[PDB]
Amino acid sequence: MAITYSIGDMLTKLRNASRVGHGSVDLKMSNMNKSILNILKEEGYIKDFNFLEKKGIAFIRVLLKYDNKRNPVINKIDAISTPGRKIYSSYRNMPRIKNGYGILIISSSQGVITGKEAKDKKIGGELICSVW
Amino acid sequence: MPTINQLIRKPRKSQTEKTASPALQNCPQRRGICTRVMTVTPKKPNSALRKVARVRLSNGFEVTAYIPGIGHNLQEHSVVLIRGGRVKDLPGVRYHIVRGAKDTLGVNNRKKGRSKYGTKKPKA
RNA sequence: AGCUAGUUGGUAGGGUAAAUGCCUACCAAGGCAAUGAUAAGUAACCGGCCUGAGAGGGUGAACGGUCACACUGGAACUGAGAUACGGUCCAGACUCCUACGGGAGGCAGCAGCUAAGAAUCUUCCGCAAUGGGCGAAAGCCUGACGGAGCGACACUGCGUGAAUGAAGAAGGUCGAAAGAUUGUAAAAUUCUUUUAUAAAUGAGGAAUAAGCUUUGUAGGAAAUGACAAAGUGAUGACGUUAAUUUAUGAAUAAGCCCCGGCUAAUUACGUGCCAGCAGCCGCGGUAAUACGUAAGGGGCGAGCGUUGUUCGGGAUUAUUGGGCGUAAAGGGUGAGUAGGCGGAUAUAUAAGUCUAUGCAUAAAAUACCACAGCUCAACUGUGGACCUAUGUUGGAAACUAUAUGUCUAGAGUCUGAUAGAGGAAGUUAGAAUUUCUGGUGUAAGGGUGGAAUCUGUUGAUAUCAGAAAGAAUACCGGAGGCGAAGGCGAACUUCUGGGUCAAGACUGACGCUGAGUCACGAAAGCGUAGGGAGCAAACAGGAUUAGAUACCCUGGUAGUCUACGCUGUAAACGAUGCACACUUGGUGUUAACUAAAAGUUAGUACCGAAGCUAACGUGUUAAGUGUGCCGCCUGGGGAGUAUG
RNA sequence: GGAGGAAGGUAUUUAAGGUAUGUUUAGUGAGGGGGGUGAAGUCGUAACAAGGUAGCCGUACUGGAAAGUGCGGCUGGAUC
RNA sequence: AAGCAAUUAGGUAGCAUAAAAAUGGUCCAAACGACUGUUUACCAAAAACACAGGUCUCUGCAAAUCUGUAAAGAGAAGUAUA
RNA sequence: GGCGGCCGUAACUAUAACGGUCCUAAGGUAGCGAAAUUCCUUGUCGGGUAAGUUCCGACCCGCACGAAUGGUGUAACGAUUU
Repeated sequence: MAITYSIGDMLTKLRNASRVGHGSVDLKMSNMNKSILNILKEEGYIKDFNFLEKKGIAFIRVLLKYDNKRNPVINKIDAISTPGRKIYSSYRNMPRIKNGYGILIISSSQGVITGKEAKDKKIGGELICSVW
Repeated sequence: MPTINQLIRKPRKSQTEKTASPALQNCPQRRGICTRVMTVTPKKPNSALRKVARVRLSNGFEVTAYIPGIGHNLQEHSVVLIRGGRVKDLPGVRYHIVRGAKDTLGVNNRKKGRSKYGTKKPKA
């Protein structure tokens, strides 16, 4: 099967649905996927996400958010760390994505947290993805 | 991109630049004896008759060196100082004779760019 | 691509300040190696230096630390310390002195000579300061080190004047010979003296040592002495020191490269594809901004250019940060070892990661930031840090990793249904062709753009009947089907591989990719043994042509076919590796589910939206958005050659 | 008389030297082979148009030479 | 003396210790024949002959072939893989 | 069993890839070549030797090599020849 990304699969599905301009997208469900979508939700990139059922398997249905002119909120969403190339960073060397206009998402000792929260709590970890 | 695993197994190699002037043996310039002197016709579509010298160097190499400037007095057996520099016209000529060297002197009546042809300053 | 036979390990012993095949005697055959042994080539290493935004790349000058060597090759002695640069012994080469018996010598110490090279210094002063050796001390030694001289070799600073000064001197150059430009530049006037010369003044590197005076302490019967403290106390190679004050006066002082584009800077003469320039593109053949010389202009300046070498520009080895349909680049295809990577979820470990930028260690200098001292700078000194490298202490646990479980949606097994030139073996069939035999029958047949060779009066071709052999399977048959690929089409049986669908239960991540390796792999070719109708390299003849070692025609041997054993190459192509998660549609088609439509699923074709693409084109069977792993590319020729 | 003390003798190890066999590497060598530049000389016209026999790939044979042909494969092939 | 022996260690003796006799000379390159063999008894031992291997051709059995005027015999009490 | 001659021809000189012509059943391909074959000849050059008519490596002007009277090589073998 070599899924190789419970993370990149959802990222790619979300990216594709967002650019074609769908209303909702329907992802596999995991603790990290939930955490990431939660961070998106606070940051105002997605409207909401719900938990569901199909054939006894749980899904996450995410409500894509666009402006009134159908320009997506997500512009570019892309992975940094990667099974063949794992990228870790200290809390000082954390990149500020696009001069802060975007957000960085990392996995740290205290859970999956945004870059600003990682800086404010003085913790660092794996660089999951960058969204702007 | 090859995968990072591929780069680890078969690391990247940068190709090494190669000297244009191998007979100098990374010395700035060398000294030899003119085993022969002549003129040669260049490639197409140039015209002239360029003056060159077959020189046996102090390290045992043969080279063929151009003789810049107008006119010269290189006979046989004359010791010379070659430096780097390739003449595009001539095939196989890859070095220059230095004017003002041991047995070569400057070009007569040179007034612009004298130091490139080894001529003393004409007193004003 | 195999290496090692004191080689690997063991038991004793030799020896060492000390462990060990370090060495020896026996006992085993072991040890290392495609996770690179061994071998060859190259090289002292590091702090650092150069370059660069950084990551990196190149590099190991000076200075500091370690190592090795002191003519080449060994050996031991003395000694706390040497397998000893100016100690000893032996062998070898070289040099020198001999009375011929024999001896003496090692500048990779400081200078210096010869040779070599493009290329590098004085056969100098002093132990005043610092450091070291000996001594109670005075003191002695110190080519370490302090200084001087030499070289524009690099770095840094200063000067060669400064202020007034014409519609604007002479000349030079360009011009129509109005005038421009050199140009306030010069000249002239005024001012100044860093530098130059002379004189005067003149800090600091210096501390005092011995000795002497005095106080106090330990000691003691006590001085001499020792220690702690105060004072006195000769001493500078540099050195005519740094710096300072007057005296004379514009006095002592600029060159080099370039001017077509890259690249800041144009005109005039001479030359005429000659002479020459050039880093690249390229200029010169009678009007050269590119050659040569002048006039102007630009750059830098006691320097300016050239050459050699390194980095950068090069994202042109791309981790940061590149690709493989047609530009160089996807292996012919598959199965799999090592390796890499991998669903959901619980607990534990804390290797990775993160943190207290805890705590240490990363000598000094250098590198970064301030503050200081040389008239400033270079240079020098005192503090302060930024990284990131290792070790360690206490924590965090998401992710990777480790150990033990749980789940089913991935992947498999079982059940049912179903399509198919999938493969191998063994049988059978007909059409057509050729040959042979037997009839009918006569002069042509055959072939081309046109002919001829050839075949035929020994009965051709044509036609009828019979027999034999070989190879290949029209129609079905295609915008099909199956297989990993090559490939697979007359019919039947046997043996046998794979795929697809489903609530239809079971296992519970059992997976993806895959360097070596293995298997398969069109056609041609090779070995052995058969077979040989037709077709057909080589070859023969006839034509075309100047010629025809070809295209065309008539013949024709291998081969084409079968069995077994090799070869492993193709435009082996979709010129597009495999796998998974996603991303509008239109028109056909195959199979299945559904009675069938109608739709779905799994394929298979055409067109096409967005996107992508250098363009062509691609476009749910991506060349779109993401990743896992493997293969491969780094200008062309030489060259897929030479050699192994 | 220890002291085998110290010379001397003997023995092991060993440098240099000598002998033998393989092995790595740098010059040279009659002659031969292809490659590049100079030749614009000689012979032929293979490829680029349907290049005048469509082209090309693998293999085999043959020919002064470019090449020709047999077998299989490809379109990266006009025209209809 | 050790050791089962082969050998190992020490000592002794000589110019010489497989001490006598018996008991390979070796290396490099070329020509011819592959090779072991056979041949001119009595001047030629070889590069000649033979050889395994290869090709052509004959032979359907009262076979081809050979010896004889014949019968007959061999081929063969074999059968084209002969 | 057989497997040819003559003549002319290139940025010196040389040769002749090429062309013409006569004749034949067809005119020697691969490979080899002063050879167990080469008369001229001790051809020419290189190696070996102080000096090499022999020997080895080539050149091709093969009097008069040549493909089962086999051609060119070949590990091993030889009371063979050098």
